[PDB]
Amino acid sequence: KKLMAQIFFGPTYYQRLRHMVDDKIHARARGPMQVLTRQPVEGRSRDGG
Amino acid sequence: TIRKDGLKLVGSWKKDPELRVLSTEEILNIFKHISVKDFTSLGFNEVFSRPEWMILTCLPVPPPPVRPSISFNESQR
Repeated sequence: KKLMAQIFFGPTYYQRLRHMVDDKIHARARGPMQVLTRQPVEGRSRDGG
Repeated sequence: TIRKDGLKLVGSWKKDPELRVLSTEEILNIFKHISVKDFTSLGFNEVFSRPEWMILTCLPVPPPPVRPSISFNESQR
């Protein structure tokens, strides 16, 4: 069916930015602990909390 | 009149000036002679903190858990 409103429509230049979700998703139940304080390590690269 | 010059207390006795460094030995001795009533009026406690315990004569050494050797060189401590 026809849309009751007419749509603004046309080509436009878009950039893909460096921030993707697959580089940011991170979850941790249990894993490595810090040697001094016996607390979880820091950062998703180290499976941190 | 007592001032501090770095980590040491220098006393200038008004001339009865005599400037000299107060040895921690004599400060400890004069702290140990303070009566219980005197230093309990100064805020100290007879059981948990006497003034003469502010002078260090025996250092407690923490166990290795306090100061661990986190060797990351995979061979060198």
